[PDB]
Amino acid sequence: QVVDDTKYKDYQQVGILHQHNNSGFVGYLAPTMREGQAYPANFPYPLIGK
Amino acid sequence: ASRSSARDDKLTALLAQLDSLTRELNVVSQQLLDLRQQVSALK
Repeated sequence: QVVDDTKYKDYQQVGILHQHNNSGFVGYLAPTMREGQAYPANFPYPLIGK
Repeated sequence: ASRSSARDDKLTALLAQLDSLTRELNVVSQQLLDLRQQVSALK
């Protein structure tokens, strides 16, 4: 279960470089050391829970 | 010598266009749902 292409109003798509979730303490996209800060995520759109 | 290559050129032309001719549609299914939310659910 992932988000489809047509349904939601404001939401359209999330990329790879456009990620926001544990991307402060993790590297860029190479196994390189810390390069960023703590911020709320965008890619995994939830339906589980509230 | 050339006998079959002419059909493949119009095959690729009406595949790249056939699709584009689908991005036009792809972004209308969301465009029409965007305009109805507003008036159809409020007041």
